[PDB]
Amino acid sequence: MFYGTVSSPDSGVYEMKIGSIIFQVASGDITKEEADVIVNSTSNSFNLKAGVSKAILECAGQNVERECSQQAQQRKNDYIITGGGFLRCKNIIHVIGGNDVKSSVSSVLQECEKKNYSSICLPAIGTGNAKQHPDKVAEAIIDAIEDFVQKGSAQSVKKVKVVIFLPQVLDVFYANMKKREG
Ligand SMILES: Cc1sc2ncnc(N(C)C)c2c1C
Ligand SMILES: [Cl-]
Ligand SMILES: [Cl-]
Repeated sequence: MFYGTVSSPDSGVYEMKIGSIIFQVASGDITKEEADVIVNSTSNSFNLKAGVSKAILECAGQNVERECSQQAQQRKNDYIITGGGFLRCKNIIHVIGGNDVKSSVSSVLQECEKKNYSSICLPAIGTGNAKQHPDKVAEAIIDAIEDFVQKGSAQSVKKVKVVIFLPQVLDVFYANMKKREG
């Protein structure tokens, strides 16, 4: 009902339509990306600095680290929205890597509609310190996007890109896209 065809528009980039949204995957350094929102995969204290979270907090800077700890002490948060710091984005959304990945992605999509944002870039959420299985993570990320499109919620969001640190995890995402294609 929603899926287009898997192709490669650029070297190392694989894409398919899901309703109105262009879904893309690539391996690389997520801190080099430009998007309205970049997603960080962190701990329930919002102060993990290991793997992708290390790279994101180091590049974003100390003011973003300060924003995270200030919000963490104010209430119990499922996720936190900060400025982008010295990353090339308007906001960072910091999600908990051990949480249900479909729920986390659904929340990111809804927050991006609230701000009239068009582009999102995320890592393979939960595959680092949380040690969630790569094919379960791939299935959950793509399922969240399908549900968002099925409900007619996609209006401003046009592009969702997963930039993945390990090439072996990229290969798992590509196989999941091929399973779904029209
Ligand atoms: C050995 C690993 S796994 C991993 N996952 C995410 N980010 C990383 N960076 C860039 C620090 C790493 C490194 C260097
Ligand atoms: Cl993680
Ligand atoms: Cl990753």
